[PDB]
Amino acid sequence: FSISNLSMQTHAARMRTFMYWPSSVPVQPEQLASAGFYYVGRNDDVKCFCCDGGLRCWESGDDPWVEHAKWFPRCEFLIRMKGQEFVDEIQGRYPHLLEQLLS
Ligand SMILES: CC[C@H](NC)C(=O)N[C@@H]1C(=O)N2[C@@H](CC[C@@H]1CCNCc1ccccc1)CC[C@H]2C(=O)NC(c1ccccc1)c1ccccc1
Ligand SMILES: [Zn+2]
Repeated sequence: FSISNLSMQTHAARMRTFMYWPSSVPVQPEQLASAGFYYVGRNDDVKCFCCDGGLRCWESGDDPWVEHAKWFPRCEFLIRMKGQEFVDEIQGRYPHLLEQLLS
C-alpha cells in the first residue's frame, strides 16, 4: 500500500483544503473529501491523496466516487472503500474512455 500525499491521509485534513473552494462549484467539499480528494488551489482542481489522480470541471450531478472509478480504477483507496464490483461496474459503463478523451 503506497500513498502519494501522507499529509492529506485524513478527512479532516482534506476538508481544511476546501476553505477557499469556489462557492459557485456544484459539487460539495464533503463529497469530494470523502472520495479521498483535496483542493489544489487552482481552478476547481482536486487531487486524490492516494493515487495522485487529478479531476476538474465539476458539473452538476457529478458523483466523486463514480468519477474516481471512471478515471483512476486502479486506486487502492477507491478499491478498499468501494470494492472491485463497483469499480468493474463503472468501467463497464464507460468502456472506451481513452478513445472518449482522445477526440
Ligand atoms: C470531474 C467531473 C468532470 N465532468 C464530468 C470531468 O469528468 N472532467 C474531466 C476530467 O477532469 N478529467 C478527464 C478528462 C477531462 C474532463 C473535462 C471535460 N468535461 C466535459 C464533459 C461534458 C459532458 C460530459 C462529460 C464531460 C481526464 C482526467 C481528468 C483531468 O482532466 N485531469 C486534469 C487535472 C490535473 C491536475 C489537477 C486536476 C485535474 C489533467 C488534465 C490534463 C492532463 C493531466 C491531468
Ligand atoms: Zn485515488
